[PDB]
Amino acid sequence: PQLHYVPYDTPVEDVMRILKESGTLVIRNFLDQNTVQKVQDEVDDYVRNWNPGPKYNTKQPSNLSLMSKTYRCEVLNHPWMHAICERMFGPTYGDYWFNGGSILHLEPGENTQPIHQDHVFYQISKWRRPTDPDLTINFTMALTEFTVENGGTRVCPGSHLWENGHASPAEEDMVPVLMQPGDALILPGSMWHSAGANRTSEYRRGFATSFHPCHFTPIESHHHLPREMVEEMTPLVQKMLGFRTLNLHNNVKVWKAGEGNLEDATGL
Amino acid sequence: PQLHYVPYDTPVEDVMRILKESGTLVIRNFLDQNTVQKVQDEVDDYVRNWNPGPKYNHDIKNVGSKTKQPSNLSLMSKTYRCEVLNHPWMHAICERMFGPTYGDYWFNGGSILHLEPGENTQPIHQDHVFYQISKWRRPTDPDLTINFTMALTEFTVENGGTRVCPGSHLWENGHASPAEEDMVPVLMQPGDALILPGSMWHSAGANRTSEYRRGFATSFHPCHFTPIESHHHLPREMVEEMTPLVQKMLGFRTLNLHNNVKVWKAGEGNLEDATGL
Ligand SMILES: CC1(C)C(=O)C=C[C@@]2(C)[C@H]1CC[C@@]13C[C@@]4(C)C=C5C(=O)OC[C@]51[C@@](C)(C[C@@H]23)C4=O
Ligand SMILES: O=C(O)CCC(=O)C(=O)O
Ligand SMILES: [Fe+2]
Repeated sequence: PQLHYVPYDTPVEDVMRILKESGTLVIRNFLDQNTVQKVQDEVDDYVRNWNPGPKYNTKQPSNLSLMSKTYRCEVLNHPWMHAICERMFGPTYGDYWFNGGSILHLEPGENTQPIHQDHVFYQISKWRRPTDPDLTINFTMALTEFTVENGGTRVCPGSHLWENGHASPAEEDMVPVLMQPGDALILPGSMWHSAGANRTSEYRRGFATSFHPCHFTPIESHHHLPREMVEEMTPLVQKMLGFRTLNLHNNVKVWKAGEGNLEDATGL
Repeated sequence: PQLHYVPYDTPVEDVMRILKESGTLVIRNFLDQNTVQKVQDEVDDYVRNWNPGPKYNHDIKNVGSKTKQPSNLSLMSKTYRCEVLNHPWMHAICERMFGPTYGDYWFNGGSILHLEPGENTQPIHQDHVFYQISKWRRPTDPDLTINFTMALTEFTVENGGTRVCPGSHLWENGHASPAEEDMVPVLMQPGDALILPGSMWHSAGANRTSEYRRGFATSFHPCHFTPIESHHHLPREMVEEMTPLVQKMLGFRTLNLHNNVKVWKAGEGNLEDATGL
């Protein structure tokens, strides 16, 4: 197992094989630079933080899908995300949906993040085998370059196959993920990973998406979003963000409105 | 293991011990006659116009041709959402079932359980079969869900009263279905409640009487599992009239896992702070 970097046109079956063998990979040019920049600009325009000028004469961050039209209209429809999620969660769990998504702004001077698996906050990971499907998957998209010096994510290829209770990987066995703007690192919930120290004078920036099986409760709820935004989402994204009924592998539906579909009861 | 009939004032510790040992029990006088009638009055028109059988096709064919199982009880019954979902027995048992391992719990689903005269016996099943992760679970682990089946009409053998198999919750996930001769019918007057952890093998019986047999149910499961029923379609003034507890139960508040980790959150803060709840 190694850290693989693959082009955008890599066949899906290759990507899933690499995920199975090494537990992680990078898809180069996952997004164009303009798209990842657009999410940042829309986030900045939402929070409207005051930035002083040279001399004298605001909202708190919320869901990325609420702050960024590009995130909810373009990013969450990314075909690579759904191609992988369909194959990772589909055969066992049926539908999947959005787990959580955050802006990554690694501050200069931040030290090394502890090495961890993402599925630790699922109590059922204590029951899961390494051969089972993953409990969640994360897509980390680079806005700025990911370098060794600015604290880019580090992975340990193959550590997703380790048994439960296995010791953390050694610091020297971590592999830095070197990414250009628009690249994306695929992080299944079983991959041990950590952010490095930002020993530069500039921010390391990016954002994440994550998805997990329909029968698990997402980190984030989007129920507070204005109806106008929901109605402009694709049906796929409406399902991703908790506005539609989900189908289990046994065809039983969850997140229903009574015995019917949520979207029929809300008038979507 | 045995099927026990206990009074309402049974200490919580005895109820938990019976659930651990025998996998089920009946709590008599769980609701009073006033609550039984108020629920029956609020759901009368609803169940009558409801069409029997399952509404959609799925792999669990345990809804017979003469069975009506309508849900959406919080939308259709004020007493369900303002009082029943606040029931102290449900929350006391749920906190001790899911708390130490999962943290918060919330509402899973809740159906009317109405047997028309002539309905045949339901297939014997565990309620948590529709969780893929029950295959991963071991019998000594906490349950994935728990059900409270409350009698609205009397529950008798001949009217299709629920049947359980005490001690079948401790079977391994590969164990075959209990034999029909192994099932124990339960006896309930209106307002009695049968407690059904998701691992207990149970089924409704055949309604060989001239009167329908009706119950209704609540069910709760850990905060990290997706409820079978959403409630985001309910009107806001309904939500504002709920207690904050029932508000959490029905998915209008952020949930706390077992390690200061929150799920069902609005970006950074809580969902309730984002909607002005
Ligand atoms: C298909 C059926 C008949 C079954 O064979 C086994 C489990 C489920 C899927 C029911 C229908 C709906 C549920 C969904 C719910 C959350 C609330 C309902 C209920 O109140 O009674 C049936 C349920 C149950 C107790 C069992 C569960 C439950 O877990
Ligand atoms: O109606 C009953 O008594 C039992 C119904 C049931 O077990 C079920 O629907 O899963
Ligand atoms: Fe059941």
